[PDB]
Amino acid sequence: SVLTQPPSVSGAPGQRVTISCTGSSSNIGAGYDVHWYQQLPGTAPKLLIYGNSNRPSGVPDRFSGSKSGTSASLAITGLQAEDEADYYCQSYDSSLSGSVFGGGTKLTVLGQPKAAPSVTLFPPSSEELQANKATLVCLISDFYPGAVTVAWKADSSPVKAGVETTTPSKQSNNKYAASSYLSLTPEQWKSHRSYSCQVTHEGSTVEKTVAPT
Amino acid sequence: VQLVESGAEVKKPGSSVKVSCKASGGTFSSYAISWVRQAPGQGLEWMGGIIPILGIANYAQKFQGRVTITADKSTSTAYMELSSLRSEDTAVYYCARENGYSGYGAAANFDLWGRGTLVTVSSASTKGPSVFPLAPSSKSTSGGTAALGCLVKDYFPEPVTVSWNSGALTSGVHTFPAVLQSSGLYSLSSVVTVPSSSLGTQTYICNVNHKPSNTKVDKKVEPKSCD
Amino acid sequence: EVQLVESGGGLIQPGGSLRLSCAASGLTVSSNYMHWVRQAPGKGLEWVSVLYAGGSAFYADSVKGRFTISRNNSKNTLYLQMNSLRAEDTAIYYCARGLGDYLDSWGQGTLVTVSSASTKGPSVFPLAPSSTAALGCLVKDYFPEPVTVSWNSGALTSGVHTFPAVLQSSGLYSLSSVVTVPSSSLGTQTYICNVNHKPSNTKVDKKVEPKSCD
Amino acid sequence: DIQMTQSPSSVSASVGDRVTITCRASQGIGSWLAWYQQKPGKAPQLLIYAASTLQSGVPPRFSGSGSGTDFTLTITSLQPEDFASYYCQQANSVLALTFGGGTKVEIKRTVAAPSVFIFPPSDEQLKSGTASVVCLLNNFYPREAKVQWKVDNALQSGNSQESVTEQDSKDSTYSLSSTLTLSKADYEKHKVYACEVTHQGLSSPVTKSFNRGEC
Amino acid sequence: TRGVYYPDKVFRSSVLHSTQDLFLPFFSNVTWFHAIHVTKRFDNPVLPFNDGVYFASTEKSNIIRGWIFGTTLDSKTQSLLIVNNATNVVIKVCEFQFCNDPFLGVYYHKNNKSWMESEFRVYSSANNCTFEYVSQPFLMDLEGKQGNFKNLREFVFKNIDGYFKIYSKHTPINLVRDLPQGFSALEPLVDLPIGINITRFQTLLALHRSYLTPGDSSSGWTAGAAAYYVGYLQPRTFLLKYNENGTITDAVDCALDPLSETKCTLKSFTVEKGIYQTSNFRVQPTESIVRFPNITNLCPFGEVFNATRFASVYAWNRKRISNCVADYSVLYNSASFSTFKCYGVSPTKLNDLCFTNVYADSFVIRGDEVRQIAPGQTGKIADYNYKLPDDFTGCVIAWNSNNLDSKVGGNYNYLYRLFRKSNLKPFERDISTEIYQAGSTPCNGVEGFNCYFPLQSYGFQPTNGVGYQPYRVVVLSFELLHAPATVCGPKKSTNLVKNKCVNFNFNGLTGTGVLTESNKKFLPFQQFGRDIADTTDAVRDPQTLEILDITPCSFGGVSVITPGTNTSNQVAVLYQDVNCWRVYSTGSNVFQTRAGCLIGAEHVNNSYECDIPIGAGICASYQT
Ligand SMILES: *[C@@H]1O[C@H](CO)[C@@H](O)[C@H](O)[C@H]1NC(C)=O
Repeated sequence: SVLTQPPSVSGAPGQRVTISCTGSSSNIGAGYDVHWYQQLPGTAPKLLIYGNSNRPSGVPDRFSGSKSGTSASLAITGLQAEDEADYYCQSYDSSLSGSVFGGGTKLTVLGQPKAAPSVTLFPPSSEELQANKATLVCLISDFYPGAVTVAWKADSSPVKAGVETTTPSKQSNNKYAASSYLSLTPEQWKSHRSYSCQVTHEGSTVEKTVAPT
Repeated sequence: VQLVESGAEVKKPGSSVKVSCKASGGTFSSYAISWVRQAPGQGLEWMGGIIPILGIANYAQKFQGRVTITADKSTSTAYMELSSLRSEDTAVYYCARENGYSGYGAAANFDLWGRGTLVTVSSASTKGPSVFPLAPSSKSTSGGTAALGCLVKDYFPEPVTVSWNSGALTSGVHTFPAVLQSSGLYSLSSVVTVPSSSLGTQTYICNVNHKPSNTKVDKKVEPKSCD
Repeated sequence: EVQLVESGGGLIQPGGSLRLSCAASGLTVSSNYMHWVRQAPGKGLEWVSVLYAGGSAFYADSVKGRFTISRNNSKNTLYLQMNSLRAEDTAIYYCARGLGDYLDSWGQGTLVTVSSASTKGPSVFPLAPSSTAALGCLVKDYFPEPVTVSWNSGALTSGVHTFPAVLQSSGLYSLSSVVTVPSSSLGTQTYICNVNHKPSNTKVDKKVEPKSCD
Repeated sequence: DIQMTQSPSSVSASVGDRVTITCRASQGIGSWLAWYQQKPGKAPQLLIYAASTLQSGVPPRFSGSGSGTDFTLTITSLQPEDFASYYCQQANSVLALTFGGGTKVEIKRTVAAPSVFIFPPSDEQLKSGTASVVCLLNNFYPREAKVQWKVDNALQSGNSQESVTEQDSKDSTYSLSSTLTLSKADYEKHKVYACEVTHQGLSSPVTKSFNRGEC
Repeated sequence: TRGVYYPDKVFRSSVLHSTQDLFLPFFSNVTWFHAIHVTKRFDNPVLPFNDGVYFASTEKSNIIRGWIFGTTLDSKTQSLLIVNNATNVVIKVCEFQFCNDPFLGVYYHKNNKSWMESEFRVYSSANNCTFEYVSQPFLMDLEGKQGNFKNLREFVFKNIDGYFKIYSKHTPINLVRDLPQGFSALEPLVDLPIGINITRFQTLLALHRSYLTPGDSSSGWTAGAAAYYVGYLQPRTFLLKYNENGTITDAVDCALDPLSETKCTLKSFTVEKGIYQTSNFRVQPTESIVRFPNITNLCPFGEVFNATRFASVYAWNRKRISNCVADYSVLYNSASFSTFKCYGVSPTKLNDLCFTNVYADSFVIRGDEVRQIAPGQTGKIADYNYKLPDDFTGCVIAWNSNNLDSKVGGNYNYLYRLFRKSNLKPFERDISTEIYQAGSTPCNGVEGFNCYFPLQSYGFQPTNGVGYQPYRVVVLSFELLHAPATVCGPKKSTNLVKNKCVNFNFNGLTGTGVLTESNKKFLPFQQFGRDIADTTDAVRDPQTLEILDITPCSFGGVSVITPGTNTSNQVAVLYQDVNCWRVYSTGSNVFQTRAGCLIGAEHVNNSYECDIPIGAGICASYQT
């Protein structure tokens, strides 16, 4: 990942996006060429452009590349829904005495109708109290992957232990859903009066409070 | 042709791993075979490459003399034997097929790749999962729909196929992934949408199958009586 | 599944030019290393020249000059041309492919002979047996190689010891032939040896008698 | 720069014996030697390559093991068909070959005796102007046999050329003959001509001497 | 025709050499200093020391005792003191508090006829001293003479790199008041490493006191008869003649007259009748300056030459070195390399010139293949693995690596190409793993008959010979394009001087020219420009980013007509590209012809036969 790549780039369905991969003079600035690879999120990477001018079989004509001086370019004619992948530049390194890849770039072209986050709160059933543990699930649905900050409180002090953030999974209707867990004990479960889960999204805050007793 | 690798491997912090990359539809011929790893959140590295027609390996500077790569030419299968595993090494591994050419560049390009071998490090051993049922309350059932499901805890491996009524339910089912914890434990969730009119005539059960643990627990779910 | 055919060898005068033709079969002369290994008669093998897959050739120190190799891709035939030759250049020449340091596909051998003499008939002189016994005829001052010796028109085949030709100081070969015969049949059977060779087309039938009085 | 020398030249072994033929090099060469088997009257063929491997089609009897200087061509079982010469070959960085000496393997035979047969020149050769007198050697083994000529009880050097025939396929019998060339003027000057031999099979040397005046 | 010394200590016999150093101009207007009692002209002024002073002294009573060299002469800077009193020759280097009028006192007694030095008033005190030299004692005459001048002393002083050089030679003369004309080559006497900056110097004389000079110490003294002259040293080109004895007997000038410059170009003391190019208006250089980019980073030569691993022969690594300064002496003096045969470059000139970029190629190969790296070679390496062009710039570096690249067994970690159907292009590297074929039938990647891998392993056993040992090879490929250079050798950087004929050193090239401001606009990726005559006339000067046009000090193209050295010294000078200011001198009898302007020759209305060709039908002759 010595070869410099942007952390993330933005594209639109119909415009041109140029990605620059500039490295050191020992590997990129030398006579060695570049090799572009496309890695789908869930599929092994494959060779995209080799030799900086040729295209292997199965590669669409929209993908083009060039090299000038100490830089490499990846020109794509249009962006499709299947173009959401990480692109890497690979070149031979004289100092490292081996082939190395680039840092990678993120190309995300997507958009969803994000709405207000609808939250539901769930406490352990009576039979969870005999397991010497207490978990608190804060189920959240119909939201966006952005602004998934989760906060916990007991009406007197915020909780800073046992909190976590889970990466949401894609649904079948272009939606993302996740959940958060809070590890506690049955000894202190009955001490507090109420528990709530705080979710903040684009300034819209919703509060749900349950009563164990 | 195509390259076939092994399945997922789980090891210990300080054990030895041994994966294979078989070839289907044809041998490696005389092209050199390389090995490329890929970590989540990072780029792709290069441990080394093998020439199968001579059995000669060329390593990298970052990987010292603790990993040896061997490739049998008769069976057309390469190996990636590595020792002294570390918890950082939680990446997948691909076997790359180089394709040289003639020119001023002479940069090796990986034409054919593998399918990936997820190697993970976990000090915790295999234990028995425990499942408890969840039912909605009176206040949660404001409308005609209800939310309920089963959650899996103490399960070491995140991947666990969860089926509703042995696959009889396909609408409204959602699968949630695991998350890292303080002790390295994993936990998932699962919730379904059902009408309130079917809560007194049809029961819901969860069937969880754990292939490495050789266990299968059948548990019933009942609505709450106090609320 | 390999085969090599050599042609063009023969007799040439010293300080002359001779062109060889090395025909290949089963392989291409312009894609692998081609070697020219020459072995002297009665001596070991010796390297002379090599031809690479490209347009590069190397020759030994003794044959650095007056030597040229020019392969032809039209007929897949290897050619070797020497504008000048010396008296030490008479030997058997072999063209053979080599997979680097070692050779794998050899072939036949042409005979190149250099001499200032010409064709000359063989002078046959009998050897009188001393009074088992040995009898034969001596071939002296004949050129070139080879000649054949037959006894009683091929009837006698036991005890025949035909010595190989040896080059004398005058440049003309010599040969001796002897046959073991018993002393009881010296005065009964008559032994005549036939010497002939196609370069001169000379056939002489001389009988050999026991030693007589002075 | 490189002079390949082979220690053995003519070794005799039975069928159940190892010749142990070795080659030497001036400079160290690491496993880049090849061996050949050139039959008399036949083209040479490769036997081993890279001093450790074996060429396809070669019977699995010729082996070799040499790291940098001392190579070998030991054969576990000796067959009558592989009775030929051997050479050690090594190439330079450029393709300049350096073939070594020749080593011949011969079948063992009885020592017997070098039977001497004198032969005065005939009277037909008198008119030719050149006089040639030879003495014959037959059924002798090994090749160690002196053919030195004695004329008038004096040593003669540089006047005879040796001629040795090949081994027969019947009983492997050797034969030797030397031809002495002299002018007719020098033929009448001398009176005593003979050749003497020395061999292991003879307790004492045997010499046959004749005179120009005989009947 | 005076002041000529030996510029170098190299012995030359029957050869003529032209040098460039601080010499005395010929027929210069030297300053005259007189001191006659009669009157009372005791002149010891302070005059500058620009680049060197030629001293000519006519002495008869030894009135000059020493000289003072320094900068301020007020005990603030280091000063050089030389003196010759009645006893010794004392040379000391201290910070003296010099008086306004230093002198030496000699007293004469009427009762007994004897002269002895009495007063020594040169400096007040000396605190810190660095160099001191005292000669052997001797007795001097110091007796006044009623005759004319008899002894002539000539001194030449130079201060180059802190070294003080004194050249002296004594020649007897017999004159009254004149400069004795003649040739007397000065010999080296003593080199003093003072290492001080000298700007002004003052002459020191002696005082004579007796009963005939009444008064106090400031007025009761006489001066006697004395005379001395001072000539400056100007950097000019000269030609010197060395005979078998090794002493210079005569010399010619190259900057005095156009007739003198004919001898400099012809390298002879006799000028025949003909035409010579000479110069139009030649100004001798007075300084030498250098200019290089301000880069001060060291090039990473350690990584290339001390890598932990080396690339294969076929897959040789290529490294580009730029944006630094590279010193070629530390690698040369390592006493470990074994190959230094270079084509197109020189070890002495490697630190002067530079190129656009420097390429480094590293691999391991045997010595018999080390010598095959040269471009004029063929073979398995010199035609299939690495090819160098016939116009390759630079050289490779190889050294013994017996300790590394070898194990207990065979080291099969390095390979090389063996089979190839075509000749490799220069500066091309191939990494092909395809199965090589030789037969007519195609090979589908199998390892059967007539199908072998092109790569062949190398046996690097420790028991191999010297020529078969694996040698680490580093290839340096120098390429010089029209782009500005980003890497150059380690050299100093001086200041910039304008409107003077100076020696300029811009980006490795040196020459003579004048730096002037230019209004031309230059595209960024081009550094140097040339005129129609393919002469360099523009520099970029990346330090100041200002374009300076090289102005020739003298374009030449001036005809000089000489009737003959044996006949007369008068010559005729004809200017071709000048229409009748750019002349050596206006002179008289200026005539303008079609071929050019002729000066120094009288034009007549007659028409005789042509003696020497002039041009455009004009002819000249030497008549009465
Ligand atoms: C490489 O290392 C040696 C030993 O440390 C040193 O003498 C040599 O100068 C180094 N090479 C370079 C190019 O500095």
